[PDB]
Amino acid sequence: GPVPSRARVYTDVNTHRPREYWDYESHVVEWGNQDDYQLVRKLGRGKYSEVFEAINITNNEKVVVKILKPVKKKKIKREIKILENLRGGPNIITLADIVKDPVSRTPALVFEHVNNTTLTDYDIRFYMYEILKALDYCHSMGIMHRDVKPHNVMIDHEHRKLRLIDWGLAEFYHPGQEYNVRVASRYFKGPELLVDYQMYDYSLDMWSLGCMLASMIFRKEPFFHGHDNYDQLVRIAKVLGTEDLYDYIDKYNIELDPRFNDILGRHSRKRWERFVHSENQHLVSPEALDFLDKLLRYDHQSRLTAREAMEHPYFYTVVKD
Ligand SMILES: O=S(=O)(NCCCCNCc1ccc(-c2ccccc2)c(Cl)c1)c1cccc2cnccc12
Repeated sequence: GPVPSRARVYTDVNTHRPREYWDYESHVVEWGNQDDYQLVRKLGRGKYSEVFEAINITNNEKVVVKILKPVKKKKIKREIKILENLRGGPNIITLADIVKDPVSRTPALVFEHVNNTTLTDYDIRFYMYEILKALDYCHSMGIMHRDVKPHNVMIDHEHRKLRLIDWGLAEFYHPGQEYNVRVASRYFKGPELLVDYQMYDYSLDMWSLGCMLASMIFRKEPFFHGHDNYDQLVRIAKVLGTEDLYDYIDKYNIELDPRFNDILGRHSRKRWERFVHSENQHLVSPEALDFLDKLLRYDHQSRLTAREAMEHPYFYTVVKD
């Protein structure tokens, strides 16, 4: 069957931690009282959560309350544990409290308040660097986000702040573990997910990040538009080319679902110049394209790490200032 894989970095960080750190099923959640919060207004609905601005009436602080839709208790424990483990890290959303409604018994996460919110080449580089700080941090702490995408990035330009949010899909990396491929939004799914390669790692997040970068510098949202998980990889293959795809499939001895043999065909690797146009050219640089090229690889092992990405020339100006 498939050839195994291990993270190039942060491989064993969880093995070296106490079990309690990663064994979130055993975490006991103490719920506070929702009636210490009064909801003010709805901020937006998500797949498994609806978010409100609220007030803590004990001390009149503005906070954000994320009411969880029905999801298995294991997954609520997982998100809480991850948020607690990451709390205080660079650009990580800060979990303030965990509450349950006294009637409905529906659980809610309470966060620190941030505003949600014409982008300059510099701005994109800056905010991408800020995302990379959060990803390097969470990866270094043994956690994959698994859902990096614009909806999960809060940006307050006034204060030039960035928070990575919605850790509901995040999971701990353990070398050798086979994960669920049925995660992430379609447009941001890595090739590993699409070919059903389960022994994936932090590198998934780097693909998703590359997808984001492509969408912004090229003004094409989504960049890889798909009509079905199958067609999603077809769209990727039409850009990255089929030679490298089949090389990856061979290397890991991956078996490609029937619904893929007569749909991928044969495609050249397309040069990034083909996406550049007069109304995005101000966002596109040799540096940007070199960086993007080094994120968007089929082979998860060959993608830049977060820390490597931060050292790329695209970010030299940001690092300076
Ligand atoms: O409504 S909400 O549920 N979510 C909405 C957030 C929308 C963020 N997307 C905008 C965005 C961010 C970054 C980029 C970017 C920048 C530079 C380079 C590349 C991409 C762009 Cl172009 C766009 C929510 C709201 C408030 C607090 C919450 C607190 N906790 C949970 C949810 C929360």
